[PDB]
Amino acid sequence: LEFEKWAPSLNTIIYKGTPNQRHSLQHQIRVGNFDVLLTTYEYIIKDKSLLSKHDWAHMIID
DNA sequence: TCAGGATGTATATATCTGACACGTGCCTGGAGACTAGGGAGTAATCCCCTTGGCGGTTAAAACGCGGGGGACAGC
Repeated sequence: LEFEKWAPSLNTIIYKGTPNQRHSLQHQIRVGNFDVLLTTYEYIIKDKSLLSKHDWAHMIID
């Protein structure tokens, strides 16, 4: 909500729900096509083979 | 389903023995007294592992449901 509210032009990526949704998503960002990735603890663990693979410029943990 | 009969089983009576109960003498194995020392009890610490619950996902359990193959009764 706050990402949208406070900023436009940010390709905000989120993880949630089913693996089907997460799969179609990973396709979208399989090349790093995003400005910011928002996710959670369970997905950075469960999808670490994808998320640790992708390099990071900056990480914020709330 | 019922009475007769043949067989078999059971039951009282001797009777007979050899296997069990009992007496006796011996002797060694168990009890008593005593000593040492080390194993076990007991206290104090500590810290690792167990337990109780929750969060979150997802494979698996549950459930219905049709239908064909085996269980089973008969002969």
